[PDB]
Amino acid sequence: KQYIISEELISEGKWVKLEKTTYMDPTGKTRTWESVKRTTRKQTADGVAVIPVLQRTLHYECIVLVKQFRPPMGGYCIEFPAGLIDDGETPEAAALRELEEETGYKGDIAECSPAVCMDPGLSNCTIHIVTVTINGDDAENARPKPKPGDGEFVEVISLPKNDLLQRLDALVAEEHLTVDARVYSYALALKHAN
Amino acid sequence: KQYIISEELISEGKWVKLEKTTYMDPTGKTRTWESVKRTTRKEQTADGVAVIPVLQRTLHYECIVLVKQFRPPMGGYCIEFPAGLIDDGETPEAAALRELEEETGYKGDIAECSPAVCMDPGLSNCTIHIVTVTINGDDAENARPKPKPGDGEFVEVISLPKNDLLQRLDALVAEEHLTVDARVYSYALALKHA
Ligand SMILES: CCN(CC)c1cc(C)nc2ncnn12
Ligand SMILES: CCN(CC)c1cc(C)nc2ncnn12
Ligand SMILES: [Cl-]
Ligand SMILES: [Mg+2]
Ligand SMILES: [Mg+2]
Ligand SMILES: [Mg+2]
Ligand SMILES: [Mg+2]
Repeated sequence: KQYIISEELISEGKWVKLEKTTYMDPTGKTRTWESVKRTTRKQTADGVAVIPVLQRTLHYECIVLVKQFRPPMGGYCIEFPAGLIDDGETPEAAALRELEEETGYKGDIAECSPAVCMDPGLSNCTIHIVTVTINGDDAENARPKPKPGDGEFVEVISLPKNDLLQRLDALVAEEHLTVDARVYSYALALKHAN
Repeated sequence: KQYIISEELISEGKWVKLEKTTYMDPTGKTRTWESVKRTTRKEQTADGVAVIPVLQRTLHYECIVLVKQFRPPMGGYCIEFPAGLIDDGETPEAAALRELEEETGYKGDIAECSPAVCMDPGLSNCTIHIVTVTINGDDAENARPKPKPGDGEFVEVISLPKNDLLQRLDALVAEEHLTVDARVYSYALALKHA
């Protein structure tokens, strides 16, 4: 019933553009929307985010997260490890690569979502969410080496899965960080389960 | 270590703008970023709210109430938590209850309210509060709930059992051309993972 009629370029950066979208509303009236898109998509999706489940025996399972300065936010954010998918890279491969560059951990794929949207009232940005387990008892994950690309500066924060929401709420109040909505949603469901 | 040096407007729409952000990297070098921001954010603690609406009924499994709408930035239909922008002077809780009623017809009760969390922090400054609300589906006010859509609002309600949420979303994606929201998918993954 609703569909895109045309798209007008408003402004095009190196990394992001703004478009004016005309679409048919379901009454048969034509309407406009301001839409953001990345300039980098090729790919199943723009990016991957990794849910990295760090498993060490005799320890709580942790979720591995990352803290970095985010210029659009003007501050530091706590997020799942994540990055854009390289041209001709598979989402699974982007996930293991990003996880290793951002955390130093070497992981195994558990499951991979379909392309899911990031903020669909504003942008067309999508990701695959890739669940990965990390055998923290293996030697390759003993002293994990974060291999930042150029211009990336990432701290690693591992939090216990079974107290995640309370741990996140603490970091916000105590450290004035911004938690990522996907991270927060995950944490909420861990509490809301049963 | 890192901080914003300057924000230059590149292009300003009615609803969205694009900025060139200059910031200080942690080596002491000056760098730039392309930042998306809304034009609608004033004194709110965030741009918007998303509502996690837990529908509770005697002798029924708990359901998560979701909405399906056409999203011009995506060029198609998306399945999302009920959500909207916070009106000027409105509290996040009130915004949540209001958007839930407008989009679904249901009258909820506040459970919890998150701090402001970021939507896509490598791209935009956009933030929401995630508001968990319970809906007493035995109350007569919630027996036969009618969405009150605004001008240009056309929303379908999809209530899915919490205990099978991820499979039920997968089955929707398999049988139709739609995209699931990444916060919804994140929430459904954690429900499985717990
Ligand atoms: C805040 C949601 N609204 C208002 C209905 C928006 C958002 C954007 C990004 N573009 C738009 N073009 C027309 N309305 N509109
Ligand atoms: C894809 C992540 N990067 C590349 C490091 C980006 C993204 C945006 C939005 N602006 C940017 N300005 C400079 N680098 N940059
Ligand atoms: Cl898992
Ligand atoms: Mg990254
Ligand atoms: Mg990278
Ligand atoms: Mg809405
Ligand atoms: Mg609304």
